[PDB]
Amino acid sequence: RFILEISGDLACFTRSELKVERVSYPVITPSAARNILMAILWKPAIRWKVLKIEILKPIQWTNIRRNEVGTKMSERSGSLYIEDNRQQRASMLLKDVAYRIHADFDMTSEAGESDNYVKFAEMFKRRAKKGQYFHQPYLGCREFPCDFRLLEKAEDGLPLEDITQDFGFMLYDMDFSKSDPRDSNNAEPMFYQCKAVNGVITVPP
RNA sequence: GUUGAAACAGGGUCAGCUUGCCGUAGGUGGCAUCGCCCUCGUC
Repeated sequence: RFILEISGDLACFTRSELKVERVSYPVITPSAARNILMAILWKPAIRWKVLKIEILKPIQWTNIRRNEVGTKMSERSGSLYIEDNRQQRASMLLKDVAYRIHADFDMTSEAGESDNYVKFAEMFKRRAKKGQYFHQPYLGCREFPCDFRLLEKAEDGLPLEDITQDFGFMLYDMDFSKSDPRDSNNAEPMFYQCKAVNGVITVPP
């Protein structure tokens, strides 16, 4: 288990419902929490698994309308001209977040030869303490960086001390099981937070 | 290296135009510097 300690000035774990008008999930999504732990280290042998988020700064919001673009980019049309494809996505962002994601991982079917769980474990451990990553972890949106740390047990004060808000059914981790290589056909599994007692435990599927 | 990506607040718009702080009003009226005091005493 790794008690990595994602933190950042802003964060947007955009609720699936309020995607066009981004309203962040009140805490780190276990998908966004996990994909962060793939940004620091991943390989198609490691399969990350968030075991317990722990909120470390209170759920505080700042709305940010960004002139986002409306349409994907495409081989077909060789430019956007944003002023033609403009959209103004509001973003109820999570200001001053922090999350100590108690996450571990497993070995996939394609673990390869060097399937050593300890190898990837210490690889990620060195990456996180050193600060290395494949990708500066995205707090839900890459516009938001995860000023992370690989805590050992506990090195920050979690604010939802007494029993606190149950954020309801949050996106857990989009189901890339039916997908071929590179996540084509997925689905969304979702979870009762369970509550936020003081740091939400997640459910392994 | 399979997992939210890409994304503007843009582009720009004199707060201007202009309008007496004025007209006008005694500082007056009035009040003793007074009352008084050997330059002496003397060589």
